Amino acid sequence: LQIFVKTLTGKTITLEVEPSDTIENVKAKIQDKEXIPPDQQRLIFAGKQLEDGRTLSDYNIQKESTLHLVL
Ligand SMILES: [Cl-]
Ligand SMILES: [Cl-]
Repeated sequence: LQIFVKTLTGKTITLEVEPSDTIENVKAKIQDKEXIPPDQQRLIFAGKQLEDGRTLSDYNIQKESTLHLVL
């Protein structure tokens, strides 16, 4: 699955994931790309706050979905 993550400046991160990856796994991928610590990352998809222990499939996140990093 390819997904996009937008940083707080609008920078686009492109990630390769599996549909059952957890949000904790996605945060580690964001950390490797950008230096952002997982405990400062808050991710939103379609106005839903994503929880670390849940999976992308739990949120119906699909090919080319865009997640946002937020305060
Ligand atoms: Cl997985
Ligand atoms: Cl895993």
